Amino acid sequence: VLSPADKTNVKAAWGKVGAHAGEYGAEALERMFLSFPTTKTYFPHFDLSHGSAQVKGHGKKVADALTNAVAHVDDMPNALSALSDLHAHKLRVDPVNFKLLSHCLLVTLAAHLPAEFTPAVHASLDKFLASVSTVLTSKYR
Amino acid sequence: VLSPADKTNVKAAWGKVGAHAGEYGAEALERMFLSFPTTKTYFPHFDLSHGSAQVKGHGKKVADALTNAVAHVDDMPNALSALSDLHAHKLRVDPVNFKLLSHCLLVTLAAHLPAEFTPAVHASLDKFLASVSTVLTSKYR
Amino acid sequence: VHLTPEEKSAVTALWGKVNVDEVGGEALGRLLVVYPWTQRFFESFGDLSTPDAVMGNPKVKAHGKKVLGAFSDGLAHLDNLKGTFATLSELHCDKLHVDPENFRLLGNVLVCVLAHHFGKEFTPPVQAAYQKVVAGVANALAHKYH
Amino acid sequence: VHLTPEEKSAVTALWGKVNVDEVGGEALGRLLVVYPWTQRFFESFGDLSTPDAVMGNPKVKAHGKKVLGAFSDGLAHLDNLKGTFATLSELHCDKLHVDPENFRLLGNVLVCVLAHHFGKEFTPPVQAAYQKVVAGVANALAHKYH
Ligand code: HEM
Ligand code: HEM
Ligand code: HEM
Ligand code: HEM
Repeated sequence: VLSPADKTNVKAAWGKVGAHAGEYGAEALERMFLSFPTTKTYFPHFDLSHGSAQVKGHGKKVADALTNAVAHVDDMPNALSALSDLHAHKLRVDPVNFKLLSHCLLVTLAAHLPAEFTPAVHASLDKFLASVSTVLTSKYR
Repeated sequence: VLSPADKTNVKAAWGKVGAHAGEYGAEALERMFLSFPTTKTYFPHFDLSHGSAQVKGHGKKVADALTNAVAHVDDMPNALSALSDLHAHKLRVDPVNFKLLSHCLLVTLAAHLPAEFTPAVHASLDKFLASVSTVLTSKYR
Repeated sequence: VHLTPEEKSAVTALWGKVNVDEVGGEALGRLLVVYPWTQRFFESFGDLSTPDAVMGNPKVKAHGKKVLGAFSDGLAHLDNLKGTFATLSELHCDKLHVDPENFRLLGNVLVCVLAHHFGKEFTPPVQAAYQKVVAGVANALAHKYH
Repeated sequence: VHLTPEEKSAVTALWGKVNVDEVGGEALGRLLVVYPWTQRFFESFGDLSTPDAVMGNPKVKAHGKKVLGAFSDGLAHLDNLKGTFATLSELHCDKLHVDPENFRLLGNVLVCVLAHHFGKEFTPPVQAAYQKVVAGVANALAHKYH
């Protein structure tokens, strides 16, 4: 589980993302599509090319969800329950895919937060992202 | 999450294993050692050879532990709190290996309970071991 | 994959006693019940609700004999799995958009299913050899993704 | 591992301007901070109770330097990874008893470090190439486990 410190470092790192959340999510995704091609299968109806408005769009959707989660860091199960139902029942994304996108969020994040991405914060974000995935995966079966 | 239907399926099948926990648990370890060589790195101090008394004994401790877990399917974090600390703070077994041992328990079970291992019980047992891993891995960080 | 000659024999010997019509459909069936999120590539097949709706569905069972069929060609050309499924890889990715990860799940469900089917005959050494086959097979069915 | 001409170029061009003394202790340190269980093989290096302890721990800063040195050594031989690491693979298995799963963890922390260090220059395409490499090096290292 997270800790009083994980939570603060999380709120800390995210407050620094600020208004970039949208372009970081898009980047996060781009990195995921190029690094782990198999993930593309879920986005057949997307133009996965660089700069694409769709990725830029979804990425913002994804970042907003996270921003929401950061602020409900002490109550995620219910703060993202709708999203946990969406990915489990309608989309049905294989779970192994969440660890792939989490790894890219971290990368995108490390590439934009030079002074804040410290060994402790990096440890905090990883646990945070693992928890988000755990929630979004809880309704799978 | 484990439902009252899954619990019934577990309780059921497990009860069917009955006086074989020892034999079955040890077989499962053996299937693991042979099918996943990398898992041996954790028992260098053993004689993983066939029939090995250290495997029979250990297989049996892994066995009883699942029995205790089945007997407290409503309060596993507590029932297993002990093993959680050992594996996390002492052994430090990389999380990936729990899914590997779980898979071998499943074929071990599947090979001894033809009539019981129905698609439904199967589905339930998997979810079950999944949760025992989740509880045994939660004390890592 | 690369199995010792003894592993080769075990897998062939045991595979010869398999009933394509029966095992194939059960494997796929158990995949869907145990790993429901894989049901997305069979929304057309019909009623995939409860276990029986799944196991009973002739479309799922029908498709089962096709996978084992292809699997069979695999053991025939084990010295070259990648070329054997090259075509099936492009189909599952380009036209069908299937996450290679589910091939991994199907591999394990298959092993469980053969163990349930042969019992003690499915010894630890035999399983081990089968794990390699299903692993290689899955790498092959993924080798053309891009 | 095989990388396209563009990928092969990026890897080398970026690695050419890297301080192995720096990136080295940086990676292993974060490996131990983020993946606490990996500390299982370094009780001999001393205090690993906190981020800062592990960070300034000389025993860590130094060995981290060997890892990247070997890593860099393997980059100059991307055409024969399994060959350059054979002795190492055997070492980590027989003597060190290191669970190969840990290598993949070390590969993902490395990419984070390269991204944290180079910033906007660590473009998605570049990460992609490095992902293939670290995956490649990890395979070389687990190649002789048994
Ligand atoms: C923790 C990480 C994730 C979060 C927070 C997340 C968030 C979201 C959100 C908010 C939506 C948008 C719903 C809307 O349009 O109203 C969504 C849709 C979707 N997600 Fe996720 N998701 C995550 C991980 C994944 C992963 C790993 C994949 C697979 C690679 C995935 C695939 C999709 C797909 C294909 C859709 C539907 C896209 C569409 O509307 O066309 N998601 N996700
Ligand atoms: C649900 C699965 C698991 C259960 C129920 C379980 C249970 C146990 C129990 C009860 C002990 C014996 C403690 C004693 O001697 O009193 C133990 C020890 C240990 N476990 Fe696990 N374990 C599980 C999975 C794993 C996995 C996946 C690995 C590694 C691949 C592992 C590695 C170890 C090791 C090496 C020991 C110490 C052995 C020794 O005493 O020399 N365990 N486990
Ligand atoms: C052992 C692995 C697998 C093999 C060897 C395999 C083989 C096949 C074959 C032979 C076809 C027929 C192509 C044709 O002649 O038109 C096919 C189609 C297809 N496969 Fe697979 N498959 C495997 C795993 C999977 C998995 C895991 C899924 C997803 C859950 C999947 C989903 C499909 C779908 C949806 C089709 C098209 C079905 C239809 O609409 O008729 N396959 N597969
Ligand atoms: C990129 C992968 C890695 C490379 C290239 C690598 C390379 C090396 C090298 C060259 C040495 C020193 C050999 C010697 O002087 O005897 C070594 C030793 C060792 N490695 Fe690795 N290694 C890797 C990953 C890991 C990981 C992830 C672990 C486990 C957490 C690990 C644990 C060790 C240990 C404990 C030693 C012995 C160190 C000592 O006691 O002084 N290595 N490794």
